[PDB]
Amino acid sequence: NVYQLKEELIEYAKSIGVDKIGFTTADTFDSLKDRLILQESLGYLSGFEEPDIEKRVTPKLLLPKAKSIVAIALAYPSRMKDAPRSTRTERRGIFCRASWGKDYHDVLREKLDLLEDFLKSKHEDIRTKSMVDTGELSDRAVAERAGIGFSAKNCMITTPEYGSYVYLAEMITNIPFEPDVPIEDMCGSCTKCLDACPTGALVNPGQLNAQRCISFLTQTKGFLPDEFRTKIGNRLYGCDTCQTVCPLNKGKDFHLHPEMEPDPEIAKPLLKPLLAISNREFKEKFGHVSGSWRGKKPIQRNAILALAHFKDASALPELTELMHKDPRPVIRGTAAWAIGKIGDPAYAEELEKALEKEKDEEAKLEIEKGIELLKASGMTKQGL
Ligand code: B12
Ligand code: SF4
Ligand code: SF4
Ligand SMILES: [Cl-]
Repeated sequence: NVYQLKEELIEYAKSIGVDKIGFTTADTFDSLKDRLILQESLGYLSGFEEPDIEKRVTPKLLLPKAKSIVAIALAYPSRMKDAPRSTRTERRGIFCRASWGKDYHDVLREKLDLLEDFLKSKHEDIRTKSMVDTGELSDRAVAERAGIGFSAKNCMITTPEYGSYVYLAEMITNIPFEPDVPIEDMCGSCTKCLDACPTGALVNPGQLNAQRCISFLTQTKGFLPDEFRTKIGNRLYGCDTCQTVCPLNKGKDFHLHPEMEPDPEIAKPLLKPLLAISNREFKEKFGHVSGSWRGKKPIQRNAILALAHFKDASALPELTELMHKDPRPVIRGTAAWAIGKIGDPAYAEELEKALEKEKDEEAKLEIEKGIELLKASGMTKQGL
């Protein structure tokens, strides 16, 4: 009965493209509660989490009289077909793998909606509540308890067949499905992810200081702290380094969902056209990927930082125009800093001139920083 329904649900899920499906109870996540409070205490959370901790750890609060949670995962591609080369004259930035193709929020919700209708169609007073990423639960906590994957040292839920390259989602129900068993930790004594993290944001095994994580930092709307400006590289959104160095992801490149295929021209886009992209064009080109959810400003800020990283002198005129003309202080200021960082002394005087016209105090500060960078590199070249 409930066993039959469970088997039928699994078969149906597989037929519509769910790559892994698991079951847990709707019991409280007691371990998670203590962890969330500790992470909060340490200042290690991002701010993208649901703020109400009781809601995050109590499925029965979210859906009254809940009895189970159905967890799903879909594998996403880890290699980009026909990836364009970034060259000296044509530098490109990169979106993380979780922002390739159609927004996973839409894809996984579409699958949950099907699973919900499957259950409701039985006409048995079944009630459900679904979420992907933007709901109250910890999707990883659910996935772990449901046997989808294990919690690895890089904080990823990691599956044996698909590695960590999976999107997660879940559906709370009032059906007393027999729960599954958590699976074995496979990390052993490996520390490759912790060693490779460019900022040391993985402060302990399975412990992220999100405030230092490049993935978080790419998504902030203000000025990027200077210490991270030389660590972001050419990343425009997200960071995949603690996954790509992982042995458990070796040879894991799954292309099972056509709409997830990256479009290289937006997944690995030319940086200079991003500096001058209209709101209309951004919405048309980028509007359906997950990495567009904060709008274009952080992407353009990151594009500026990437050009500074490449020391792309050919971008200097456009950065100079941005410094003067962009209505957003974060863009004007970051452009000024980048002009300094790129290191062409022919632009030092225009920085000095811009300083006296800029009225935003934070943008003014960034122009000062850019002037200082040029002074410092000028002195270094002269052995001073
Ligand atoms: C906030 C957020 C972030 C933050 C913080 C991430 C973090 N590690 O906490 C930032 C912006 C940095 C981020 C980055 C990324 N994220 Co994110 N993010 C979320 C979000 C919205 C909540 C995460 C959260 O609550 N974290 C709080 C921590 C404390 O808990 P948790 O990781 O959820 O749960 C684990 C810990 O509590 C741990 N734990 C519990 N008790 C204890 C005890 C001890 C001793 C220890 C050590 C650990 C421990 O076990 C839990 C289960 O694994 C979720 C969606 C959701 N609603 O859950 C997506 C989610 C975690 N993100 C996801 C993705 C894909 C990413 C990126 C890979 C994107 C990218 N390419 O840049 C990176 C990965 C960074 C990393 N190494 O973790 C996926 C991960 C899927 C998977 N297979 O694991 C999720 C589930 C979204 C989804 N539905 O697909 N993200
Ligand atoms: S996503 Fe990048 S910055 Fe964040 S923990 Fe992983 S490797 Fe470090
Ligand atoms: S790199 Fe090593 S320690 Fe890190 S998640 Fe992969 S197997 Fe675990
Ligand atoms: Cl039932």
